[PDB]
Amino acid sequence: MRECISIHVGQAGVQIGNACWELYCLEHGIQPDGQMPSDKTIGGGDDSFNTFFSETGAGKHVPRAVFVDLEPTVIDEVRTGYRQLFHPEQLITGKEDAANNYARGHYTIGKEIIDLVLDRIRKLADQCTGLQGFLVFHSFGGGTGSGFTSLLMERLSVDYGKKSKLEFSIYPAPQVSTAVVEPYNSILTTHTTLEHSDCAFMVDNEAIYDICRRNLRPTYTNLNRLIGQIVSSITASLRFDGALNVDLTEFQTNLVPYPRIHFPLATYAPVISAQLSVAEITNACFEPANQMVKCDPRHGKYMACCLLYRGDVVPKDVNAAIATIKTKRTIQFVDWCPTGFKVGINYQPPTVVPGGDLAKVQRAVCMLSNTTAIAEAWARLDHKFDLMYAKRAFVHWYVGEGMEEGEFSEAREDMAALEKDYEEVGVD
Amino acid sequence: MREIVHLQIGQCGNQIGAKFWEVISDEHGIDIAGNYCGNASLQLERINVYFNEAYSHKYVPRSILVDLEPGTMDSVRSSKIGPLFRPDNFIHGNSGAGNNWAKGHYTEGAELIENVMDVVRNECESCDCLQGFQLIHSLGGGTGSGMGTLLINKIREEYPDRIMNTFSVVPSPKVSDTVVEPYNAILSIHQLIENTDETFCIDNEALYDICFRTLKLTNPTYGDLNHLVSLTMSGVTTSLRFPGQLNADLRKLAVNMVPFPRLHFFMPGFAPLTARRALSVPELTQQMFDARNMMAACDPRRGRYLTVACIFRGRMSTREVDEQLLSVQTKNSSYFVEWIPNNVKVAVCDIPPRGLKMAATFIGNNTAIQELFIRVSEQFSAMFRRKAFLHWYTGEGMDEMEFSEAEGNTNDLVSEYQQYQDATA
Ligand SMILES: COc1ccc(C[C@@H]2NC(=O)/C=C/C[C@@H]([C@H](C)[C@H]3O[C@@H]3c3ccccc3)OC(=O)[C@H](CC(C)C)OC(=O)C(C)(C)CNC2=O)cc1Cl
Ligand SMILES: Nc1nc2c(ncn2[C@@H]2O[C@H](COP(=O)(O)OP(=O)(O)OP(=O)(O)O)[C@@H](O)[C@H]2O)c(=O)[nH]1
Ligand SMILES: Nc1nc2c(ncn2[C@@H]2O[C@H](COP(=O)(O)OP(=O)(O)O)[C@@H](O)[C@H]2O)c(=O)[nH]1
Repeated sequence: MRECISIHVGQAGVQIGNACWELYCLEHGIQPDGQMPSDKTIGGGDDSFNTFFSETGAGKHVPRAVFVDLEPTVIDEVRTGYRQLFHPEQLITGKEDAANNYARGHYTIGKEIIDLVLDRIRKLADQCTGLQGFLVFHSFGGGTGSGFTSLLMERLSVDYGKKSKLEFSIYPAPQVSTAVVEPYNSILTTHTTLEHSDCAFMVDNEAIYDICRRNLRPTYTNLNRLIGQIVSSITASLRFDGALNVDLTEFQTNLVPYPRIHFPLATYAPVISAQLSVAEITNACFEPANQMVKCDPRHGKYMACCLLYRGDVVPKDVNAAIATIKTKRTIQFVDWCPTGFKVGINYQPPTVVPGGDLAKVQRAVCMLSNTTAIAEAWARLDHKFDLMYAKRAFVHWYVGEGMEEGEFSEAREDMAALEKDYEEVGVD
Repeated sequence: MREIVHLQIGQCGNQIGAKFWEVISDEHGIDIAGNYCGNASLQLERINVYFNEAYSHKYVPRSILVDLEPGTMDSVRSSKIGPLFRPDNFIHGNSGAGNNWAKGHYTEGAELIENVMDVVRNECESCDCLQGFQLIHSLGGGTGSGMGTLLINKIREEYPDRIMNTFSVVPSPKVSDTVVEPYNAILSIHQLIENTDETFCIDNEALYDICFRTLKLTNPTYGDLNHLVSLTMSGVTTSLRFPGQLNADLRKLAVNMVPFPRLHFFMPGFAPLTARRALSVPELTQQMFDARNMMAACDPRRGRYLTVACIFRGRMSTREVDEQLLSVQTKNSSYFVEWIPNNVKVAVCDIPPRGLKMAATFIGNNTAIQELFIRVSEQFSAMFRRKAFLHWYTGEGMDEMEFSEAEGNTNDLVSEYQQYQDATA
């Protein structure tokens, strides 16, 4: 009765989406060719995976996925190494990359391809009768994943204004960065997609790299597998039995109070090399060094918490873990009915990749918590933006695609307003 | 006898109405088939206000259960009083509002208000004479408060010469986890000020306090709150359900208890409150006016009783009740206004509620109810100064000046309450 259309923009979006759909086929027991051993006896939908997976006339469980990128290498990689799983009609390729430029993907190169992607989006939405919205997979640093994401968000806000759109962004990291103007692209795509995004799970690769270094350099494959595990356990509640956060409106209402403050934080305890009590893994979800954003939540104030447990976790000791967490004076909630840890428990254990990077575990916990500690990350990004705009460095690569000079000052004013609003939330 | 059409909006209204109807049908001696089986002729007297007389001695209630989710209707039908209710009077929507007042006041309440107006007009055109409408709903929910205020506006437009009695349940943070409830409460309070003549301010905060201190139950389960509000509603409506000296048939209750068109917020209470025991007159009277016993989060020592209608149920001596209440009124003459003489009306009904030998129900327009409208308004101030969840309501066509208008009207009500409290004879 409900459908979701996943959208992947950029090389990072395409690779993350392929890993995530592989893990979704692994967790739900769907065969890689598209058939299902057990659940295909009915042959119909609404079997708790109809929010993501669509069934054709031949019984194939093709995912409702759109892979868009301006480079066809990763698209052909998905089409070769999967091919019968993803239809070639919904996989849109491009000719020329935007090449780490926001304005190239937003004004010239993405504008020649935005209409075909919109037509494919409408064609995939015609099969959906009760669709909720879209999951945008992109990355902040790239040229496609910022410019085409911003133009896509503008088009989906004009044309699909009654729907709510998520966001799955990749925050740039100095450990693995292929460009220098990632602050410029990130600030511009934050200012453009501020009013068009309702939940942005921005995760930086520095935290994933540090987790892979200290628990598991690790390459992009290990980072992709860990990020796919993180996103799969984030969206485990949407593809399973209903406890909480099973809808996009639930995500938008349990964590996002403001029209602009829609940046949650995820934290994951059970990262072990390929036992552990509930209290310590609940305590490890509050550790600042295990978060998916490199920031300190103890200097900020929480706004919400949606603890999602996976595996055979008894719900009796979860409340005792909650009490032992709340006895500590580290967490300082807001002072207008802050509620608490809205725990929902799914009894299906999470499945890991056979011989991959994460071992199979019985107790898994994720902490979808909003805070004001993301303002430190935005202050870092605006400090890098202000350092490269005092002397107008790298400016001409954007003005040559039709972008004006005042767009950078507008994005700086928008980021100053975002920092001021985060401070005003943080000040009673 | 006159005829009242009962209206319940929301799942809180549906649950409390089902428990209330069960308590009434136990008290009036009506079985699940709608046939009379009581032992007193007073139970069959004044039964046409609530129970419609169908064919073959079937006394079905004239209840209009309104909701936006069919699960509440299935829970009503699955209970014991489900076959007792009228199956043609069930109205249920497809999608609930879910703590959204704008969605239940502008879109979904508007899209179902034509059907509920058709049902109301079908019930009203068969009336020989209409007495009024009794409304039971919660001010915090999504379709409850919004559709209740829209139904109130439509009823006031259609029948301007009829009374509007509302059992408005004010939300509280101690039993409700939703944060946006001051918005719904303040908006419904602003609608009920301008378009309603009666309000029974039953507060869940005081219910939780009663269940915590008096009943010594830590958990505020909704069944115990349902039982307590149903007992208090039965004790309030024993004036309408049985003939006596104080009939108080809706309009008479409004003439006695309401001095001003804005200051019509009552404060019901129930003295012998016991969960699922010697009873006598002076203990019941000293439990009647206690701050802990009352079902609204108020302090009667800080306010003045404008009107009091204390009703006793059971087999008691009327002279001792009158002497005890006169002693209470004379001993606490600073707690009553001196510019309204003889403001305490006493009535005695011989039929007690089932499970209790004696009962003592008090209704009062005390000035201490402005503490509740200061508490809800100050929780509204901490939720409007930072615009939390304001994009939901303002995206449904609601202006942001509507919240300012509601806050200004509630502040004006608080100012007028304090001004009339400061005046003395
Ligand atoms: C300041 O930080 C916070 C601190 C605490 C919390 C607590 C946190 N959020 C709220 O109360 C927010 C309420 C606003 C309304 C909004 C205004 C409704 O119109 C939206 C709507 C919903 C459905 C259909 C159409 C429209 O959502 C709800 O009622 C949703 C209904 C949905 C899940 C069915 O239900 C809940 O919220 C739950 C799931 C039952 C519990 N939620 C909470 O404990 C949040 C924040 Cl951000
Ligand atoms: N975690 C993770 N990040 C990736 C991956 N691929 C690219 N990135 C991120 O992409 C950023 C640089 O952008 P690009 O190299 O241009 O890739 P892109 O974001 O897809 O943009 P386009 O190449 O134009 O499509 C880096 O900072 C990386 O963090 C990946 O496979 N995993
Ligand atoms: N006393 C009492 N209050 C209730 C009960 N159920 C819900 N409420 C209150 O009603 C409010 C929710 O309104 P609701 O009827 O659920 O609105 P709806 O979901 O839109 O139909 C909450 O703030 C609760 O405090 C109950 O059984 N007893």
